[PDB]
Amino acid sequence: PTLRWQEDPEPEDENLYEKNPDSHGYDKDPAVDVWNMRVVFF
Amino acid sequence: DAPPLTLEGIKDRVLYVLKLYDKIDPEKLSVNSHFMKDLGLDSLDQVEIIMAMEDEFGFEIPDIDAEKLMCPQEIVDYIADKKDVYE
Amino acid sequence: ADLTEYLSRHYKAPRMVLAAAGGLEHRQLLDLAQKHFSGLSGTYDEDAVPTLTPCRFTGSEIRHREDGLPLAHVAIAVEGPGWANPDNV
Amino acid sequence: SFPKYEPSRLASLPTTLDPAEYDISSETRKAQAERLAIRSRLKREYQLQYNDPSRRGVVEDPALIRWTCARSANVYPNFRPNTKTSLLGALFGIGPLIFWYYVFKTDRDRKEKLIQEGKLDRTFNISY
Amino acid sequence: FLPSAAYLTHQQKVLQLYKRALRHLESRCVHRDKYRYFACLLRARFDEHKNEKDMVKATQLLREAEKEFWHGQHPQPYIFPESPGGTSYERYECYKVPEWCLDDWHPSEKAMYPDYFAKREQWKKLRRESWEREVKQLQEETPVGGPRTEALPPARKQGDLPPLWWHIVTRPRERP
Repeated sequence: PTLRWQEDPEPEDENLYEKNPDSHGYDKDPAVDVWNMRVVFF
Repeated sequence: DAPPLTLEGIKDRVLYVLKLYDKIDPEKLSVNSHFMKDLGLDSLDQVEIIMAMEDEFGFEIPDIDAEKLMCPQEIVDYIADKKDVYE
Repeated sequence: ADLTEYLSRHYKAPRMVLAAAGGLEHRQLLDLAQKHFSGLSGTYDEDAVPTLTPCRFTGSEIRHREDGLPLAHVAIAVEGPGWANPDNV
Repeated sequence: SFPKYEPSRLASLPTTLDPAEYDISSETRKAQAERLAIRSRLKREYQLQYNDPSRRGVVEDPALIRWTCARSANVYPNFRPNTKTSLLGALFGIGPLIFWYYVFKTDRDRKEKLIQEGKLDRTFNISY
Repeated sequence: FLPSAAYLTHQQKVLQLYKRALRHLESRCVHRDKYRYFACLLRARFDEHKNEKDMVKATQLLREAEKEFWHGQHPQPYIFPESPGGTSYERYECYKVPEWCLDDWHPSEKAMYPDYFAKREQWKKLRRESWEREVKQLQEETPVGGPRTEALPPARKQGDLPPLWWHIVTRPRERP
C-alpha cells in the first residue's frame, strides 16, 4: 500500500572483466584501451 | 616435514592403539564396533581413549566433538576430516 | 504453571525422607516404602538444581511505630552458629 | 582451598566459578532456548545468503552498518549538555592546554632570563 | 554455548573438567610415568564418590572441584601446535586461497591447465544443477518457522546432495 518510488533496484554491478579478459582498467573499447596504456606508459 | 597419510594405514594405527590398551578385549573388537553399548566400559575411560588418540596424532579434538566418536570407524572419519586424508 | 514447576523442581526423591516412629518394624516400613514410594522421582527437569548459596547476616534495625497497641514487641538478634559446630551446644 | 579469585576491570571471571551457573531457574533455560533460537535464525538466513551461486557482492551485513552509524554520527543526537558532560569536557580540553601553557612560559622565561644574564653557554650555538 | 544443544549438561561439564585437569597434569608432570601415577590418583579421586546420585551434593562437589582445579592449575598449559594459542594455529592461513576465486585468471593461463578446469566446470554445473529446487524446498518445508536448532537434515528424500554444501565441501587442504 506504499511505494513512494518508481525506479529499479539499480544497477547491475558490472565488473569490467569476464567480457574482455585482456583489458586494462577502464571501458571496454579494446582499441583505445591500448591507446591509453600507450599514452601513459610512454 | 613430509608425513604421508592414508586411509587404511591410519585405520591400522587407531585399531592398534586400541588393541594395546589393556582393559578391552582383543577378541570382539571390530572396526565398527561400539564403545559404551557393547564393550561396556564407561564414559570416563572413553575420554581417556580420546586423550590417547590426541596424544598420539598431534592435535587436540574439541569437547564439542568429543561426545560422539563411540566406535573406531567414526574416529577414523573425524581424523580424516582433520588432516584431509584422501588422495 | 508455577505450581507445576515448583512441584516438579523440589518434590524429588533424593531430598525426601520417610520417617516413622512407634509400634512398627523396619522390615515392614522398608517393605511398604518399596511397594509405594518406588518410581516416585529422582531426575531433575533441565538440570536445574537448586543450591544453598550462603547468606549475609547484615545487621540493622526496623521499627514499626504503631501507638494504637497496648504492648510493645521487641526482638534483638545476633549472628548464626549454623548446625555442625559444637558452638551450637 | 583458594582465595576465591576476585575479578577486576581486566581479569575476567571465567565460566567455572560464576557461581550463577548453579542456581538455574526457569527463565535461565528459557533464555538459553530463545538465545539459541536467535542464533539459529541468524545463521539460517546467513547460510541461505552465503551459499547462493548467483551472489555477486558482499553478503551485506546489517549489524556492522548499524554499529558504524551508531559510533560515527549518531553521537550528537542525542546529546544534552549536562553537569557531567560539561565538566568532563572543560576538564579534558582546557586543562592540559593550560598546563602546557604554564610549563612553556616557565621554560621560556628561564631561558630569556639566563640569556639576559649574558652567561648562556653559546660557545657555539649556530643552528638556532 | 554450542551448536546443537542450547546448553551443556552437568555430566558434560564434569567431563570437560576431567579433560582439563588431566591435560594440565600432563603439562605439570614430566617423565610421563609419574604422570601416569598421578593421573590414576586423580581417577581414584573421581572413583571415591562416583556412584552417588544426590544431584545437589554432586554440584556441591563440582563447585569444590572447580576451586581445587583453579588452586593448582598450570600457567602455560601444554597445548598442541594446531590448537588455539598453539605454535602454528593456522600457520599456513597464508597459503589458504579460497575457491570462489581462481576463475579470475587469463584464458592463456587457463589453457595451461586443461583437465582441472574442465572438471571444475562440471563441478560448477553440479552446483547450479541442484541448487534451487531440492535444497530450497527442504529448507522451506521441513524446518519450523522458528528453526530452533542448526543441524540441517540430509537429502534423504530422493536424489542429489545434502543441502548447503558449497563452502563446507570446498574448504582447502590445511597443509598446502
